Amino acid sequence: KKETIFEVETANSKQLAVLKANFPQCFDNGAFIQEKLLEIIRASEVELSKESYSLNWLGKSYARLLANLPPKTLLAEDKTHNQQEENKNSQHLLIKGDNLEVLKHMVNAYAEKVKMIYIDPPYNTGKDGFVYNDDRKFTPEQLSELAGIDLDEAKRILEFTTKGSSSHSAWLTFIYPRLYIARELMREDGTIFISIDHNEFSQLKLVCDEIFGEQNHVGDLVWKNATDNNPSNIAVEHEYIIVYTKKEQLISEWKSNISDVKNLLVNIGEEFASKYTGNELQEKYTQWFREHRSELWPLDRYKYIDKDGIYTGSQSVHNPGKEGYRYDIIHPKTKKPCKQPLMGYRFPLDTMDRLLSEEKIIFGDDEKIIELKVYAKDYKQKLSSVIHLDGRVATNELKELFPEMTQPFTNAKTIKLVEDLISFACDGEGIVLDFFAGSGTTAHTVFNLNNKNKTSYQFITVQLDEPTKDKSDAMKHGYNTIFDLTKERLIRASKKNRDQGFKVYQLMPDFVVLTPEQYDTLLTTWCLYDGSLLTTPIEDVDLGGYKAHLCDGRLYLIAPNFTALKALLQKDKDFAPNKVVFYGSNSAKQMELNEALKSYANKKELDLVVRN
Amino acid sequence: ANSKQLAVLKANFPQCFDKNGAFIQEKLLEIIRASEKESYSLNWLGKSYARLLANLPPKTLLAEDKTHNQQEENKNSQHLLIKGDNLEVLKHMVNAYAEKVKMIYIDPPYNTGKDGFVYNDDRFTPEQLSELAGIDLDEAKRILEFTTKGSSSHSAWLTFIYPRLYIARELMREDGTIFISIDHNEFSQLKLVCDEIFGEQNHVGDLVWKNATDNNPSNIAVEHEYIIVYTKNKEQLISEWKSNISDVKNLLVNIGEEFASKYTGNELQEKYTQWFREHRSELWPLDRYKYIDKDGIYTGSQSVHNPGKEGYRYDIIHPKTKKPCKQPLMGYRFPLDTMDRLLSEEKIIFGDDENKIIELKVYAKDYKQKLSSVIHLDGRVATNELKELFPMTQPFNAKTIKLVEDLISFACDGEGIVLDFFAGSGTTAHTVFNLNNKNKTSYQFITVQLDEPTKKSDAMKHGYNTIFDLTKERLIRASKKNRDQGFKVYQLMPDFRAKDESELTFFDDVVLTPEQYDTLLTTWCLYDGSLLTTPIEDVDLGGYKAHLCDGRLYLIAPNFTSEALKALLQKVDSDKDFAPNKVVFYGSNFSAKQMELNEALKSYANSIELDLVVRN
Amino acid sequence: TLEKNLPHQKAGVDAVMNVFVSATPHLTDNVAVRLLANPELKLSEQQYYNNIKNVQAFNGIAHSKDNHNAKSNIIDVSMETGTGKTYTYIKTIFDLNKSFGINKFIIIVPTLSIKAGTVNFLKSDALKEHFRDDYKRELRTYVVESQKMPQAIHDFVEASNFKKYIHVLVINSGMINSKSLTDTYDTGLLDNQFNTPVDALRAVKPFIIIDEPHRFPTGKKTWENIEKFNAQYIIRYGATFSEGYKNLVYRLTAVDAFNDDLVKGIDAYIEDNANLKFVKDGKEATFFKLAKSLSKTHSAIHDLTLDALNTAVLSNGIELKIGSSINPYSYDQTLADNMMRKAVKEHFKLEKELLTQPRIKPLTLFFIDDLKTKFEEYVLAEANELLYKNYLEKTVTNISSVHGGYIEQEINEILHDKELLLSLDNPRRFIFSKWTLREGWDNPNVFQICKLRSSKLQEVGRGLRLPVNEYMCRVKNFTLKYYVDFTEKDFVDSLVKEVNESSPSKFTQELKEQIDNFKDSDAYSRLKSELKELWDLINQKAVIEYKINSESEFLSIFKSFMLEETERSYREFLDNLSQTIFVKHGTLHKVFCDIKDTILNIQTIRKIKSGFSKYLLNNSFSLGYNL
DNA sequence: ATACAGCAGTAGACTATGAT
DNA sequence: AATCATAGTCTACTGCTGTA
Ligand SMILES: Nc1ncnc2c1ncn2[C@@H]1O[C@H](COP(=O)(O)O)[C@@H](O)[C@H]1O
Ligand SMILES: [Ca+2]
Ligand SMILES: [Mn+2]
Ligand SMILES: [Mn+2]
Repeated sequence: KKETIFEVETANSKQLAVLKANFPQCFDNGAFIQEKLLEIIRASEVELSKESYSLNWLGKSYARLLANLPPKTLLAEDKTHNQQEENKNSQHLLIKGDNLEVLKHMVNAYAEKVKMIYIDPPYNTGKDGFVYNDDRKFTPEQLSELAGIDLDEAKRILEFTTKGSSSHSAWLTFIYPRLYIARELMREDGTIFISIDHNEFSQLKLVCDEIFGEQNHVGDLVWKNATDNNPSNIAVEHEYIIVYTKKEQLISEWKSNISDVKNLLVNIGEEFASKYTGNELQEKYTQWFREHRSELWPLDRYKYIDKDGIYTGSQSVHNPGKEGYRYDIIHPKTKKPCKQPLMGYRFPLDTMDRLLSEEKIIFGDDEKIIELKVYAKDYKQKLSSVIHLDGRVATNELKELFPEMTQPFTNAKTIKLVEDLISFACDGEGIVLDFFAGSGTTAHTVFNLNNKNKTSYQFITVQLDEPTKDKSDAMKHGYNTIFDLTKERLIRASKKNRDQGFKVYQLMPDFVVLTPEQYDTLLTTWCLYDGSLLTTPIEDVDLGGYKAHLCDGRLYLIAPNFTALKALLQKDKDFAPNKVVFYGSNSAKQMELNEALKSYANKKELDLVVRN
Repeated sequence: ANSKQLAVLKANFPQCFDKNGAFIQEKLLEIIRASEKESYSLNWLGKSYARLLANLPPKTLLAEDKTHNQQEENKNSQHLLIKGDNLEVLKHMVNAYAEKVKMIYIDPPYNTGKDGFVYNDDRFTPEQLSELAGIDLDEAKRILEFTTKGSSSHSAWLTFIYPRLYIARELMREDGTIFISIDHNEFSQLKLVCDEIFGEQNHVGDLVWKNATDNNPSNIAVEHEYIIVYTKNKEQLISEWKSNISDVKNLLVNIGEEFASKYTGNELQEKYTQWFREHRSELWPLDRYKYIDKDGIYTGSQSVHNPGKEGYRYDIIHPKTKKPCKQPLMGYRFPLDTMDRLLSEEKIIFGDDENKIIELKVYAKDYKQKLSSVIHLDGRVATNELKELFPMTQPFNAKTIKLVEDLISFACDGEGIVLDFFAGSGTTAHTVFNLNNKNKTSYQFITVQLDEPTKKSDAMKHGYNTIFDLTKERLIRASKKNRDQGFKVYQLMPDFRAKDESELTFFDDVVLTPEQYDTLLTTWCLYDGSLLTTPIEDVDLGGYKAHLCDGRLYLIAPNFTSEALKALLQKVDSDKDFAPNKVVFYGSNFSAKQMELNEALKSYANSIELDLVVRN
Repeated sequence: TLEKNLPHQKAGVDAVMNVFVSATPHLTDNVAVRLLANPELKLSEQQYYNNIKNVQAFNGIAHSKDNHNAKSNIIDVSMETGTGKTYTYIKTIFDLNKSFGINKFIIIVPTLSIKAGTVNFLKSDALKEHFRDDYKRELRTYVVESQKMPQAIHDFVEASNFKKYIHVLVINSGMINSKSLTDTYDTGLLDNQFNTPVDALRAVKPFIIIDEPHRFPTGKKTWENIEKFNAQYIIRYGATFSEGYKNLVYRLTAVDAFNDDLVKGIDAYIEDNANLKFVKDGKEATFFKLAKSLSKTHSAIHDLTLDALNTAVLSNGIELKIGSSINPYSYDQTLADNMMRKAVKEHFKLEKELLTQPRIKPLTLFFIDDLKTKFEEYVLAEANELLYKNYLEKTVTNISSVHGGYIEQEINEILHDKELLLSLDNPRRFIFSKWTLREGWDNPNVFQICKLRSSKLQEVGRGLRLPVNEYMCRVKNFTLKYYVDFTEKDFVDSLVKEVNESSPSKFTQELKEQIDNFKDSDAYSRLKSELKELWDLINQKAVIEYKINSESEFLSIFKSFMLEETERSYREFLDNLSQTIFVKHGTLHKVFCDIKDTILNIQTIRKIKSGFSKYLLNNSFSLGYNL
């Protein structure tokens, strides 16, 4: 009934609590009993692993503490933005501030609700300006107890965290509590996709095992995204996407259903069951194709048909850049050897004969180089682990929204990548979270999918008000932080996508009478904290004075001078509050309220809480 | 209710269960403990055991396959195939092969969970291990619990590779490189152990081999694996890897010159645009080499602009309009000083007026092929290669010869020792046969293969009782095709000259078997620092049979006479091809004669001072 | 081919070894640290004081206050240039390992050229073979290199003691002084305790060697950083001790080197006034002031221009501060052409002398600053006139013009091409090297150094070493010809004084200039029984033969000596013993089994050798076979 | 098609500082 | 005393390739 938000935590506080609460048999008056937990494991037919390995880093216990620590900030709304015609009825959210603190506020209302996560965290190249920075000021004695480590070990860690470091340990201390929280927000079937490069791929993989468990590893994608012609040993032209899940609850297969032209060509392929002989099937299809050709983009080169469906021709028979396999192919009609590719074939003779059996080879009218049949039914049939998509288009996408700026953002991801991942992993519904917004690519992709593909996704994106580099394009154009640039990108991307809009929220410092802003800050903070989504409306209640607020059957009395107490007692419908939260700084009137509400709860219950 | 409890443990403590959903007891126990040094490290139980394994000395000897090596094909061969444990085999190479290897390619067992990888070795008691490793008895008990029993964990896998990678590093030339094939199972764990053994600063890069086509329904369609690359010393490593003999480049220079000899003026380009318009699609990555003149086919390189930031701003005057040419959005990449030099060299392509950004004239003959990080090559061709060697079905997930061929060409530049200590099927060795018979190319291969028995399987049904037997045969066949290049065979032998440490008849040796005698000479020559390719010549010293190898003279046989000694001093005096500087003799077969050899090697003249060594 | 055993070298090995008589190696309680750290070699102040006094006495070194100090772990060895101080300190590393099991050493060098030369020698097969035979030990070398946690340090600290390996850290002054060694890391070394490279190296309890101690002044930064390692003992090696001594244990001077002919003699050539000072860019000439970068004339000075100004930097790397001068007649085309022509004529006079003898391949080294076609002309001419290997060598020198060839990378290339240059298969004998690369030359077959566009002992030392024959073996009295400018006239007088000043006294009048027994008599009589008849007997060679008809018979001879000399692992002892005396492992073990003694140390092995040799001479059947 | 600008680009020259 | 070293910043540039 009496609560002060936000309570001290350690590196095992919450973990050690869950164990006592769920396994009281395994705890003695005293410490843990190994044999009792081992007895419960052997019973559920679970074997004992021979595994004994770890990636230890400097700041591991520190990272473990920050994961357990409660928020040290408050939450406010940007009411100027969220009252604009386009943005008021929106289900999409853009949050300002440190992602770790934003994720910690979200736990209470969003736990086990996120369908997909996509993040582009700092790669920690030797030139992205990555350093570990905290805005925390613990004493070595505080860290020693909370950690718990010794005073000298505690001193070593704070020396490290304030240094600030660009090392693997610095990067891991930073990443660990962000993924640890994000995992709590994701549904059991929910997926996390993480962009990374050679700098932290091994470290990322191992920390995800420590956070999700290796059995929940879906796989790793290589995004072959650029060309590099600088003289080196290896010409590095790819990047990585580590994918994990919350796996026993995950769908057996991922399939993209974003192409209406594929489905059309699949339907039209089958549909032509009436015509069987050829050229008659190719007579009837060509006639149809010549008319509908332009309505088929990007599948508009699929001019042929056979018993198995519509297909196109592929020049992928030759060996690229290298000499291949030399053999002869005899033309089925001219009975002469076919024109050989300048670099020979991609595949040996034995392979070529098997494709010629399955009639997967296209010949010219003459003995013209052969081609391969590529069917429309097959078009985006799988999520290959190697993605060939030139990330230069990010510049095109951004130059379109910001024609005034030469280079708006340093190294931005393409919509085309995020678009693809969402479409295979999801089925047009759920929350899509990006707590490393940057340019705002994820959010923009959600605007695009719901607009063209008619999907029902909600985006939640987080970005830190990190200053714009002095003298840069953003700075020159008046963009003081990266957040001001992100916000604007989402504003311009909304105008181009039927004005779906988005709401804005921002982290606030914590804290003798209140100011009005401070009053709005506690209200927004309390409603999220109590388990209400930031899209749930906070109805204003006027009990004589008053001025109360109701959110999901929870009544708030922050305002001072509460008399009026009989107005709340009278409700009449639709009013039915099962919880009463009122600001503690605003005794007998308080004792009377708890006394009256107990007498009003029969029949039939309405509780009470005295907050801060 | 029991399953509900287990689900709470998995829901709140996921890292406490391994990749196979088995319980990691120690991970939950370390969480329960909140009592009072943290550092950046890949640690595993068996790290102290792996460190010991690498410092433990060889327990064996080496000998030749005399039948195989004496065959005309194998005779003076620069190529080696060694039978035995690769760790033991690498330890014998240290005195002769440190640091002499230019490239190492290895295909170790991945930890797939379907390949049958299990840690197992020959070797201790918990008392014994605790003493040698220098660790508490509980750790020596905990290690042996996994090294003696069946283990396929990351730590068991790391215990297996560590000493092998540790010894291999020693054999590497400073300018040398290691290439390691792996898949997603151990990629991060190996990369982290390579960081330990080689230093992160010596990582070259990782290659992505897209080698499969999987159409079976899944979340991610796994169609790739990796090749991790490291150097011994990043500083001594050649700054660039390029091929100057590309297939596309060679085709275009031929086509260029063919057209150049048949057509002259404006006709040369019209005739070329015709063949180019039709073939362009097959020309990657030189598909924009549209232009031609008497010096060959060329491109307009639209590579004058500055990447990412603001560049050099200055005026480049058009030769006809006499106005400044259109400037790239980011300005130039060249300073005026370099631009002026390019203009004088006539490397600049101008438009019909100043409104066109300049280009650089770049000829196809000047094309150098780089190593791109993502390689597309179907791995299933290894079955075709092997059906052609063994026309039996399925004898070995073998590597294709088309993969290592390019890596050997990049790392090495027509010369160098290529080492594979997980031979497998003999792919690397085969690749050296194919590369050498196109030259200026003379690499030498050294491959190691354990005498692990064939499973019932096709190999067993054909008379190949060990993987080594199939490997030896594959190289024989691959050598027969590829112009009888040949290779020498060597194998590990039990150490017949060993005794349990005692002191009271302790030194009372058995007469050497003609085989034992040959095992000693071979081992002694290697131990003494001579490469297995260096020849051992038979020397006659007044009837006595001696051997000369890399300046050192061996006297193993008993009954060395005063005549043999006089003939030795005579052969030093007379023979111009006889210049030894070290004399090694077998102790057991030699005191009065032993002293006589010493006095004579100091008193007598030549003018070389010969050292006299005793062995066994 | 490594020279064993040179008396002037073995004397220095023994002089450092004698300091540690009665020393005790103390192992740590920590089982983890025992495998990575060195044993603590502890011995009393009196013991250490007495050990030094006895070494000084034996070596003929004055036991003065300036030569000894019992409150200092610094031991000093003084060896002149070209006497093999590197081989000596390496052999000592193997001896401190044999006697005490010290397996971790830090070699501190002051320069990249010395670092490249020290490492080259340490990694060479000839060194490896030499030391594996004599000690059954392998040296693992960890070279600290600037990257343009250090891997060399991690690996050296982390390397296991478990027993054929000695671990050695080679580091230069620039790396000792780098912040890379003072910094804290995320990584822990030595049973995960030390996050700093210096704390990790200090914990290893090292034995430190100092090469050229005059380049590490005790009061200065470099030395203060070396002090941070809290080293067990420091052994300094060099020819210059500009800050005196701490504990002088051995002294082989420049006069001893030249006098005992351990080094080549000098033959100086002086080839025959103005000064251009840098004023403020104004340059004053005294033979008028000129402004200013373009070519410097101002005279005839060939081929020289200004590159940087603030100090003015010249085209050959000469940095001039306001007040620095340069004689413009040094850069004269005729003076050089003359020096180069003279060295060529003198080389062929030495070539036809050495290549017509086993043959010795001579080399001429020219020192340039930054005409070239003349050299060829001159060689070709002198070859066609002088028209038998040197007949075919001159024929190849006429048929081809590749008889001549030309900073850290450049020194490595010199060291790489070393075995190639000495090979009688290739015609290259003339070398053109920039003055800046001089530190990378120490080639025994260099018989002529010619300073073209230019301590005298240090510069002559680059060609002082005794040459090697066609069979890569040192010759068992040669001279190095040195070519200087008109500017250096006092050369032989100034060098002869420099050699004397650095060192009853010496030095030889000819060296540097302008160009018990009664038993032996019985044996000599046993073999024996104008150009004179006596010459034919005194020049007829024979070979010793020991007439012992059985091993059982030999066993009794070694047993008698063993019992007469009663007043004095076991496996490692017998192995070291057999290799010295030489007698069968089984027969040594058989006598020791019978004998009423009990074993086991290096002192015992050294007594059996010296003793058994004397016994063998004093007694008796033996022979001489006609060879 | 021709053409601009793409490349979480690279290698190594050059600068400050400090050693002897 | 006139170089010689080390670390770190940032000049001076790669060459094929997506999209309009
Ligand atoms: N006894 C020796 N024989 C041949 N070369 C030697 C000998 N002692 C030293 N050296 C070489 O001479 C060089 C002297 O360099 P430094 O370390 O300055 O003394 C060493 O690097 C060795 O390569
Ligand atoms: Ca990239
Ligand atoms: Mn897997
Ligand atoms: Mn380590």
